[PDB]
This record gives sequence, structure tokens and C-alpha cells, in this order.
Amino acid sequence: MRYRKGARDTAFLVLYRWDLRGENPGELFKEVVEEKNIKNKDAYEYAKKLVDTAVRHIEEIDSIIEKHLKGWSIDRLGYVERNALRLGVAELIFLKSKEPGRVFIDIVDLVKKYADEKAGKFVNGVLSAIYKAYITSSKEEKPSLKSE
Repeated sequence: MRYRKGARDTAFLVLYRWDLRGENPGELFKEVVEEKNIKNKDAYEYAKKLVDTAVRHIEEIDSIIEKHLKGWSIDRLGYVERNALRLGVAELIFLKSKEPGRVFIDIVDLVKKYADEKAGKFVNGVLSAIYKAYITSSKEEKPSLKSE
């Protein structure tokens, strides 16, 4: 059984908890595992690390999303999406990458099950928005000072 598949899906819920509690996602995760018969501890632990990929710079991630929001707000409307968005980008570069287009879809497909399917359309599209912004946010490496 692809236990890892579940560990990844649960990632969003952790981020979702931040919207309500906004505290150490590590402790919060412990609360849900209790209700959700995750069982496969491997998955629960693996899941934790997965969400951390998002937390490696959560705030910056929002910023990363904002640069492409063309001014809009990641909060848009749907709540899940807002949190889910961070989890999707977590992969982008934070986790290196690896089939980014498909990576979001699965994650986004997960949203269809939880959050409205219509939101999934926006979730995937907006996810790619960060990708384009990344290539631009790459780096320019300015000169030490030259002044020569």
C-alpha cells in the first residue's frame, strides 16, 4: 500500500490547522493523528516532514505566491486552498522538485475530495504561478562593490 500517498495528502490538513491555530504544526499534527486512524506511523512521521517542507519558509512562500498573484490575495475565497497552496509550493524548489506539474495535481486532486472541485482548478493554476515567479526570482548576484 502506498502509505506515502496518505502522508502527503495529510500535509495540507496540518497547514490548515495553522489557519485556525497558527502554532507549532508539530504539536497540532499529534492532535489529528489521534482522530485519523493513520495507523502507519511511518506515514504520520513521513507526513510531518512533508508539511515541514512548507514551513521551511511558510511566510516567504506566501510572498512567493503574492509576487504572481498579480496583486490578488492567496486568501482568495476558499480557505483550504490558501493553506493547500503553501503545501503545493513546498515541493517546487524547497523539496528540489521532481515532476512539479504532476506533483501539484495529485495534491490538488486531494483538494477536490476535501475542498470544492472548482477550487482545485484555481489551486493548480495558482500553483504554477509560483513556478514562473521562481525562474524570475532566481538570482542576479550583484557585484561586491566594484567602485573600481
